[PDB]
Amino acid sequence: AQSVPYGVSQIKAPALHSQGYTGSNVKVAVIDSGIDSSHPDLKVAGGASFVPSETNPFQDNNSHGTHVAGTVAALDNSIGVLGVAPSASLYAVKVLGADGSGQYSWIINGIEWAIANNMDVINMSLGGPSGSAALKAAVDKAVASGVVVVAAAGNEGTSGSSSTVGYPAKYPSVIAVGAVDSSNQRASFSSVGPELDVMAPGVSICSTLPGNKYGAYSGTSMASPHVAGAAALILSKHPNWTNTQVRSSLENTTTYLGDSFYYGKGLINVQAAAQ
Ligand SMILES: [Ca+2]
Ligand SMILES: [Ca+2]
Repeated sequence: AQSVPYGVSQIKAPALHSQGYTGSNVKVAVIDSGIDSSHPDLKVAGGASFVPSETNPFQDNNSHGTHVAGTVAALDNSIGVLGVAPSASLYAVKVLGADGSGQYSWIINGIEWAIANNMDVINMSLGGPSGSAALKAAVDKAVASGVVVVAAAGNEGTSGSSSTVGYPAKYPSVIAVGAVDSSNQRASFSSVGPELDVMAPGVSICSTLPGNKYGAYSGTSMASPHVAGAAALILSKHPNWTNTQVRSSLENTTTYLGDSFYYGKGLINVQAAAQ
């Protein structure tokens, strides 16, 4: 009794699953609060922890990382939910603690680890109001090394005529993801700005939670993994594509929904992006 979350269907992933493209052999690093590797609906391939006080990357004391990982790769079996790319090798890069916050050094150290270990895709469902020379350098170095870097735009809403997109999503190298609901309308919390690239489902998203549980969360943090998962599906069909060709295909085959200041290029359609 396996349920497919609306969001997985909304970006058209099941169409690729049926063709045999499920993200096999693609390494996706979920840079977050850790992932509960004991979840029956997840298979964590590796990981590392950069939080000084939480040395086990496979222990998610928050719940954020496990939910985010489940959107990316919850297994295709007869239990729980289904992920966007269920055959992806999932890596837990724990940079946030039990309180859901982390220090930039920890996050940057996590991005660095991801580059060194050849992650194909990096998902950052995190972000702050300020950036740094070191934060830009890390995400720029990952993209130069062929990694697809996806990040949550932020949950700051609108503000006059200002961009409310956070970092690292604000850097040109990072694909910034905003959130939409089931009806393709922008979630009122979703950050806006000319830095927004794509939109993905982000309201009441059902996924995995520590302790063999399932729960729904809302935020651009939930939108982001739909796009990191999409990137993995596309690489399983076209492993020769560079990170640049993966991003172009994603941005260029979206379903146009309003002005780009609010919706980026629109809703991703991985069926059209995978070719
Ligand atoms: Ca499942
Ligand atoms: Ca960006």
